[PDB]
Amino acid sequence: LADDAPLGYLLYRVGAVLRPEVSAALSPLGLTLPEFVCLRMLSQSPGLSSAELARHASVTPQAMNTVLRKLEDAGAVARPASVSSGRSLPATLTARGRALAKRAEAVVRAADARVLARLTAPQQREFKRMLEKLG
Amino acid sequence: MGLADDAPLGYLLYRVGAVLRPEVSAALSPLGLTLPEFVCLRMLSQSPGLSSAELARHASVTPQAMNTVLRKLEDAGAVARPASVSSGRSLPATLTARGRALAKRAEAVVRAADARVLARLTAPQQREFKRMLEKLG
Ligand SMILES: O=C(O)c1ccccc1O
Ligand SMILES: O=C(O)c1ccccc1O
Repeated sequence: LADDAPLGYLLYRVGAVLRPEVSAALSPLGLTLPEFVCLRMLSQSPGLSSAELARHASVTPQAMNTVLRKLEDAGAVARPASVSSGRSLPATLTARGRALAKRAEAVVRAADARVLARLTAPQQREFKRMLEKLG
Repeated sequence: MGLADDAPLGYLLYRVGAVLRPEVSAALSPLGLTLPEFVCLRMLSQSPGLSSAELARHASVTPQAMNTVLRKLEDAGAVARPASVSSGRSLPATLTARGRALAKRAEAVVRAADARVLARLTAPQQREFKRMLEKLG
């Protein structure tokens, strides 16, 4: 049928507008979108599985694991001691990574503002309320 | 408070998608379709011969999985790649009559599933919301 736009398709197109602008906004900080996903979500949920991080970042779990290894090698994500056990604590942000995540969150906030700029301010607030009500 | 604190737009969009996908899949199940197969059907119904990569991106799946979906729909008589009648090439993937009828039923149930996800906004909020989605995309 020629006149079919399902909700999932509309969401995907908003995403297709959004992801390149978020990437371009993150580029001056040396970050990709999956790295920002990893940083912020790890700042909210320590040790969150690579599978869910990959699901959120629209990447394969292998690619998200490479993201994790790079952020760990760069000193942004640490798995600390856990002096009681033989295994480490859930993956967590360092001071390096938390300052990094704060700047990335500023830049991503601005990028979302530029994507939302095709609506009026009340339309933007109402649209965000609808998104929160749907999710 | 919680995970939604200072939630970026991509995270909120992902949350709506996370509500929507199980309901769409459950709605598609009685027709023998998965979500990736339906995405493939609809997109092929409007754009013949679309690369497996783009179909996979739209279905949020790997290109390998989308190639399996393609074999699946072709084996089921919904998607044909017929031989070129006088060259030797293979024609772009398009829907057959059976694939078009299949897509008509699938789009009916998917529309209903979207209605159930949208039921958490009022009807005017539904119209507003979909127009806003259209302007954002
Ligand atoms: O039609 C789509 O492209 C789609 C995508 C994701 C979820 C549900 C959908 O109908
Ligand atoms: O923060 C996210 O989870 C996100 C996901 C996709 C695109 C942009 C984003 O900020």
